[PDB]
Amino acid sequence: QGVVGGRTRTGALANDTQGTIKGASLSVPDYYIKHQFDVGKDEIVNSDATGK
Amino acid sequence: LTNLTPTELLANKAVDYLANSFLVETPMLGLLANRVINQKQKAIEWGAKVA
Repeated sequence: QGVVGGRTRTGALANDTQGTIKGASLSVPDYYIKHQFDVGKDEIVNSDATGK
Repeated sequence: LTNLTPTELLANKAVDYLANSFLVETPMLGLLANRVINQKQKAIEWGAKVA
């Protein structure tokens, strides 16, 4: 935040530091939380009408 | 799946085929079968001219 500075009521009309707003950037990362699995098409059919 | 379908959860429904092809020919029984006589008595009496 900027500084507040005082001057005598009729004094040097000065300039004081302003707040330094800053840009923050993240990225939706280029990495995955993933579950990779393979199912043989037999196991889908061998256990479609053949599952308890 | 590779692990998500255990053997014990797979029913393995069978072909409705029972395989008894055993000896069932009874031709000697087949002869003289549809003419079996069911007596109310335990004995069978009949004559025989022997001379």
